[PDB]
Amino acid sequence: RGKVKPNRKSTGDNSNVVTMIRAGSYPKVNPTPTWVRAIPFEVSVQSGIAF
Amino acid sequence: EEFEGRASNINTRASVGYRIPTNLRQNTVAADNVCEVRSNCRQVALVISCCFN
Amino acid sequence: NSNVVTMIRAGSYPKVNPTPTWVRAIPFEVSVQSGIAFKVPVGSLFSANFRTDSFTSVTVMSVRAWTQLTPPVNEYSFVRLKPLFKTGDSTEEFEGRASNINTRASVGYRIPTNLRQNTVAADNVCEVRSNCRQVALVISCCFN
Amino acid sequence: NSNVVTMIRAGSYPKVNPTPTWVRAIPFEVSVQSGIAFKVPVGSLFSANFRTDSFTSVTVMSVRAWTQLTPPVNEYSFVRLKPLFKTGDSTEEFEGRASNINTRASVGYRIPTNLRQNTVAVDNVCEVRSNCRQVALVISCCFN
Amino acid sequence: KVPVGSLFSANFRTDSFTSVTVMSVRAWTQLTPPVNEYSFVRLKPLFKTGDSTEEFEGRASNINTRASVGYRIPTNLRQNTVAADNVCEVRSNCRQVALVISCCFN
Amino acid sequence: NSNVVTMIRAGSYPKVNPTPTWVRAIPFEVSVQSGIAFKVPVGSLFSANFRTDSFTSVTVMSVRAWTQLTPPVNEYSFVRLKPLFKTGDSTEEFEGRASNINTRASVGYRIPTNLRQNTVAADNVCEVRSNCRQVALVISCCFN
Amino acid sequence: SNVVTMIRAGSYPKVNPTPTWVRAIPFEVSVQSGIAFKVPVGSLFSANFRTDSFTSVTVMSVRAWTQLTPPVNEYSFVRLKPLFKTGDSTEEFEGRASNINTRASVGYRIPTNLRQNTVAADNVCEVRSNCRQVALVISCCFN
Amino acid sequence: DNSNVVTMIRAGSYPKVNPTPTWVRAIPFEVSVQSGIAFKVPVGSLFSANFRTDSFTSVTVMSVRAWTQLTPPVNEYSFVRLKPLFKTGDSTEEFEGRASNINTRASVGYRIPTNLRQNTVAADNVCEVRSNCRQVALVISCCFN
Amino acid sequence: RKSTGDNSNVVTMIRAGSYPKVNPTPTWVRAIPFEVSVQSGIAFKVPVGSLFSANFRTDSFTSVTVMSVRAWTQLTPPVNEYSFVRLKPLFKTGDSTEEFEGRASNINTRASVGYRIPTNLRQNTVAADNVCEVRSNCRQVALVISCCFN
RNA sequence: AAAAAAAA
RNA sequence: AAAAAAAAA
RNA sequence: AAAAAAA
RNA sequence: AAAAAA
RNA sequence: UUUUUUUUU
RNA sequence: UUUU
RNA sequence: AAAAAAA
RNA sequence: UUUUUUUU
RNA sequence: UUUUUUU
RNA sequence: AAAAAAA
RNA sequence: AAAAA
RNA sequence: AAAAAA
RNA sequence: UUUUUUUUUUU
RNA sequence: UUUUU
Ligand SMILES: [Cl-]
Ligand SMILES: [Cl-]
Ligand SMILES: [Mg+2]
Ligand SMILES: [Mg+2]
Repeated sequence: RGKVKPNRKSTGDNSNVVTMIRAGSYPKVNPTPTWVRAIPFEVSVQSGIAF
Repeated sequence: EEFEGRASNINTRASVGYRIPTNLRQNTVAADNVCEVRSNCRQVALVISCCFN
Repeated sequence: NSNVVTMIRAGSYPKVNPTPTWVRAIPFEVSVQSGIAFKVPVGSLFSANFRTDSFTSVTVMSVRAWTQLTPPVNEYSFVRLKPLFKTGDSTEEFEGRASNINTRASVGYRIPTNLRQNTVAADNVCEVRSNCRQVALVISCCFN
Repeated sequence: NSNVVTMIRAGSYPKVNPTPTWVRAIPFEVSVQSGIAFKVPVGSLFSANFRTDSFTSVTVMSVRAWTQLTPPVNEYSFVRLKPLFKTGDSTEEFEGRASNINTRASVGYRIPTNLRQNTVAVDNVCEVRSNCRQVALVISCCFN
Repeated sequence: KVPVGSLFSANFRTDSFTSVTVMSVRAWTQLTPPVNEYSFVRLKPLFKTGDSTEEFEGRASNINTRASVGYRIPTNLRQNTVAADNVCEVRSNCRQVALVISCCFN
Repeated sequence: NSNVVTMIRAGSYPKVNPTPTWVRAIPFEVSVQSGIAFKVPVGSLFSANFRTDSFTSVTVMSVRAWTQLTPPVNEYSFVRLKPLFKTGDSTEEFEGRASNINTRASVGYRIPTNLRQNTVAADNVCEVRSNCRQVALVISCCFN
Repeated sequence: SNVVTMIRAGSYPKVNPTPTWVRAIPFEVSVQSGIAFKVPVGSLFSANFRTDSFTSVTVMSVRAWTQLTPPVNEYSFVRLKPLFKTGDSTEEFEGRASNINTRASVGYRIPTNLRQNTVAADNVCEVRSNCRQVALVISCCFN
Repeated sequence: DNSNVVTMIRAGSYPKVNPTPTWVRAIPFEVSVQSGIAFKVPVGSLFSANFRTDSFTSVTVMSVRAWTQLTPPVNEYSFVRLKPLFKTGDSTEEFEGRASNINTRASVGYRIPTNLRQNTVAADNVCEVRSNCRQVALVISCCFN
Repeated sequence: RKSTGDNSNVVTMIRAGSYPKVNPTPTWVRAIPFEVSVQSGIAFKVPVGSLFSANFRTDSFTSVTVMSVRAWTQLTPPVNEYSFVRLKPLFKTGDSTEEFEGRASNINTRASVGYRIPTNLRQNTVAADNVCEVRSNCRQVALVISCCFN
């Protein structure tokens, strides 16, 4: 391989500094994606009629 | 269908739901309706599980 | 599977939240001048074009940058990123250069968990430096 | 293997259908302008150039796009795809950008099984946005 | 054109339903074919999102025997239909066709 | 699968074909005269009623025949098939009879791989002899 | 079983009064010195082979033997050049005799892709030899 | 894959050849039968250009099968009987088959044992055929030589 | 110990027997590369006679069994366009209506595509015959044909 | 199961 | 359910 | 295996 | 099998 | 794995 | 348990 | 790839 | 191994 | 996965 | 051993 | 069990 | 085997 | 990281 | 390897 550019990522899952991300080609993007949600809202009913 | 639930305690809410099968899961715009709600109470709370797209 | 509606034997009313969090990967562009750094504003993430205009704060996790336009004549594209923090800006210049003049230059940096706090629209994400006039950004963040 | 004809001990007249279905990937081009979306019509799939002039309906499964012409000067190619449905058009903008100016920009989306209904010539598949003047489309569908 | 309204009837206990999801449609010739002919029956599925062009045909190998054929509706096309809608077209050399439609009333 | 559209990370433009092949079974009927053989034309396969009017050649793999109408009085139905080729016509008479007067008479033959060349509309498939005046055919072939 | 037994026959089966029959047809041809002779396919259809009821045949392999003695001081040889309607070949499969009193043999096999039918007007192959006659054995499928 | 060109065969000495070999066949042909009368099936019916067998003068019959070719009389069911005949001695068996449906053919057959599988020339008779149908279809598994 | 021998330094004798079966003009499997001129919107029929040439050592053949055809664009495409190429197989028993198309995802990169002929359609073709039609936005296309000369 | 001819 | 067509992402 | 049905 | 990521 | 052709319980 |  | 089954 | 038999 | 009849 | 090719 | 580096 | 540390 | 044909010693 | 039954 080679030698180092010192990004001190301590123990991998426990770094306390910013670490360089070796990015590549521009990915597939979507600024307006989907969203699965559970929407809570109230509706008003009368006694004997449907709504 | 009239999927109905009744509260066994006068102080407790009455609950009931229904699941939509996969063959009937298309899109619905604002002008559309979801379901008809009937109750002896003046207001009903709804929690709708859905996918926004 | 089932072809008709089925009853859901629901119980007590559950814990709800009409305005939940959202983990996203926001793509947007910024203009970059030659020899000048551009402080990427956090407010660029809050927009109706990203469905995030309902938020006021966001937790940035990683930042990635690509060159959006062609470099000057005879040069290879490059891009730099300097992480900015309200508790103290950094001095790293995570630089990425292209090996083909016709190809973009990409680079990024990951924010440590200890430096993942909320940021408002007035704040800035990072400084960007490039020989190209535009930089394509994709920021992995947490809207709350 | 053999070298001459062989007799087939046939039985009752089977179930026949002179006009069956056909799963295809239809390649055709559309003209796109800068900053404006083009609604790709489903009628483009029905033509004698695709052996589908006998079908009146089709079930689209997945749509893929490719920039068919070169991007403007100093820019990289991109292409957006907004899925359209008769029960409700979407707002997604699946976008793919080219990392090389001389290379196409590719993106695509898959229609879920719950949304795979028939579409006639009057209907539209998706909106296509691109900085390139034309876009190549390969639509995996089921003609019926 | 076979109307969906033929499914909502008191003769089937279904006069309380207004919509139905059809799963599979199969048809049998109900009367004898013309002279010198073997029976046949065709079915062209119809949908509100797009009519089809398939002619699922079945023929009888015996002139005294019915001709039968059917088609299955995929899960992605199993939506509701009301009385104003049509299930499919029917073509045959016989003057009546018996249909046994497997559906889900809701 | 899911209930919403998903993004496809498409790559380079694929190798496409707008007019592909199609293997089918084509049901079509022919009229036969008493004591007279009838040559089956290959042009009967190419038709808008079979979605094959876009093809000009076809490779036939097998032929199957049924008596379409009733036989003469006191007789049981029979049908013969003599294969034909442009390199040389055959003399085989693959004959099938009915054991019940009301039942169709059926027979079929298979073409070996070495004899599976293309045939145009001007060519002929086989000869059909029968005491009935109509014979139904279901030919398994490859349109190209 | 030394007596007739009863066969419980069922429905009328599929019949074919004129089947295909696979054969190995032997015949001879006259050859001149230096001249190549085209072997006609029509020789395969003859009452001497029980094949006068056939009009087509699918050839699979051809084998050749010298039928007469070679010229003086020479050893027998024979060459075969395959011929097709889609295009003639230029191969000359040759076999020579290591004994002057012994025949010479050679043969070629027709691959599956080239095993189409041939009528009487066609030709099988070209034959060259120093002997004035050649004996051919053609493994073919009549139909 | 398969070979796509002509390939040389390394043939040797001239082999044993035979231009007029034998042929195991199943010959279909029809015969006309009257009511209450038995029709002797001639062996010469097997030798014809319609069967590619006019070059054979002898044949060794192995088994015979019959089917009624025409409809039976009114209100009756089809039947057919077969009586094996040999030059060394005619049998007296009447292998009969009846149709359980008036619209269906009647069928029956008989197998010849290897000891009785000699040759028969055109002037010989295979069997006798009785039936209430005016025509019978015959399928004879035999070995031509 | 003493059994090492496959590297000969001198001539050795060959104990030959009877005269073998010989063929002075045998077959040959090849991959013939050549180019053709293509016009815009016009289909060019590729002649089989292009295979029989002294430039390929195949000028002695008169027939060939084509197995597969591959095509690459030989010149640059028009301005703003990516290269493409199409192929339509042709047969003496009946021409095909398929147009196997392969485009270029890079304007500077060739466009490639090819098709394989099935065993049932691998017959001989003489010089007067044609292999396939070729369409391309480029003015020249390069071909490589895997074929069996005979 | 079946009289007849056989059969360590 | 032979080919053509998304992929186990 | 889907739907309706008892603890 | 949604949206993010050694 | 799916759409149409052929095989085999 | 009711269906094709 | 030809005769009488294919369980 | 010849003619009648025994749960599709 | 039964086998027996000429290239 | 020598002629397509394949990631 | 024979030879020739 | 650099510089930090249950 | 996997083949069709021209000769070809040796297990 | 090369030369010999
Ligand atoms: Cl300029
Ligand atoms: Cl030495
Ligand atoms: Mg309450
Ligand atoms: Mg009867």
